[PDB]
Amino acid sequence: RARVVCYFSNWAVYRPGVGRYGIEDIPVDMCTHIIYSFIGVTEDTQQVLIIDPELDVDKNGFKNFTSLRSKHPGVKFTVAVGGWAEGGSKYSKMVAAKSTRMAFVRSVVDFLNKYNFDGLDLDWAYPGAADRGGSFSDKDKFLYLVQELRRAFIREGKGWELTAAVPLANFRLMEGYHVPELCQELDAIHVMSYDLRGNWAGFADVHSPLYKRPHDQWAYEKLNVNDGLQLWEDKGCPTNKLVVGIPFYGRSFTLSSGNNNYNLGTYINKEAGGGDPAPYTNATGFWAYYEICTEVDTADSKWTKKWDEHGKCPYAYKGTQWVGYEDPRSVEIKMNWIKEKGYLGAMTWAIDMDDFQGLCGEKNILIKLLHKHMSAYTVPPPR
Ligand SMILES: CC(=O)N[C@@H]1[C@@H](O)[C@H](O[C@@H]2O[C@H](CO)[C@@H](O)[C@H](O)[C@H]2NC(C)=O)[C@@H](CO)O[C@H]1O
Ligand SMILES: *[C@@H]1O[C@H](CO)[C@@H](O)[C@H](O)[C@H]1NC(C)=O
Ligand SMILES: *[C@@H]1O[C@H](CO)[C@@H](O)[C@H](O)[C@H]1NC(C)=O
Repeated sequence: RARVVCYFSNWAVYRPGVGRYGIEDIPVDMCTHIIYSFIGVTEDTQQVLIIDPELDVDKNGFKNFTSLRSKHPGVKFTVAVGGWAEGGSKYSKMVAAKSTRMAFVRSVVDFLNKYNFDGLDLDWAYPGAADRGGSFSDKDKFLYLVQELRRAFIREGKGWELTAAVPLANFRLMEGYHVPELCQELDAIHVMSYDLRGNWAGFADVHSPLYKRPHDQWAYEKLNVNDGLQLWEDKGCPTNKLVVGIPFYGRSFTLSSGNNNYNLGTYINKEAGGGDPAPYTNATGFWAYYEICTEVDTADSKWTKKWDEHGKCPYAYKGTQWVGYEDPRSVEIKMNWIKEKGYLGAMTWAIDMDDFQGLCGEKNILIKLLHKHMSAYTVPPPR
């Protein structure tokens, strides 16, 4: 009854060489819930925005994805609306009035019917966030959107699920999330327990520490997976609605000039924007798990690998490059911790960044860990 929630990135198909990851690459049997990311919302009409129509519609992306249920009928296939790149202003605008929300709700219902999805994952980052085009009113109005979507899903009579991806920082919760009301309307809360540290913070650190470290101060004090999930509980979310996010990627940094200190919290060249891009994801500031393991785990690697004893995460560095991530050791620790706490399951961002090619050894090694622990686990009643 535990969940293994797999976010699937529709843009991963454009990665060159062995990075190429399409619908056919999804290890469907390792997941209980798979989420096609992303669709968006239009600025002008508050309707569903199809972001890559040539892929999603013309090449039958949406339907290829949902058709996987023929061979795997136990698995739920949903779609996610939003994501970071979509921005927050169009969503704040969409929820501002009852009329615009109902327009979106209708559009959503038509879309889900048309492409045979099992429901919707909400990925607005974030209601109430001034840095994301949000405002104070978003908190009530996001709740209204959620209530209105749930009611529409009920009226359709197909048992569609409604879920949401959420942050764990307290200030974000206060600004955007009516926790008890949201958790009762949603089938699951996909907690984004990653990107907790990164170039934007001005220092090198792992981005999904499980527990507090000594250098964690002020806003960062409780910004860890354990305390963050505890925060969701304290604000009124039942343990059996909480799904814990696991990143299949690392956050990278370029260290400051002449800096020979590689410890957690060391100063960085923030203007660099992060570590140098890797060959497949091609982005400053992060590496896919498979880009990390092919560099760090080879026999003749010049990388130095270390372990965060409190956060329970690996980090590795070479020259000016520093990357914090998750490996099988750290993932295993989180799986056991999930079961100990009694949470609903594990989520990954994102399945397309696992070592699906087995470049480093075993294919799909990280998702195999999630599946192994969750499939043998019974979620206890709410605490
Ligand atoms: C709701 C939310 O904040 N979703 C986050 C993701 O958007 C984000 O992944 C990022 O998605 C972008 C598209 O919206 C991509 O442009 C970007 O490359 C991608 N970044 C990574 C590292 O995959 C992830 C991770 O930052 O957090 C999600 O929960
Ligand atoms: C969908 O499946 C068809 C038939 O195998 C394939 O030709 C097409 O490329 C697939 N589309 C996507 C987006 O994966
Ligand atoms: C890779 O990303 C960089 C950003 O630094 C961009 O300039 C370049 O066009 C990208 N290359 C490919 C082949 O995607």
